[PDB]
Amino acid sequence: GEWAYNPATGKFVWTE
Repeated sequence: GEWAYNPATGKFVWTE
């Protein structure tokens, strides 16, 4: 999707 990175922790949402 258009959101695959979490700037709230620095982790990449590899789960999606």
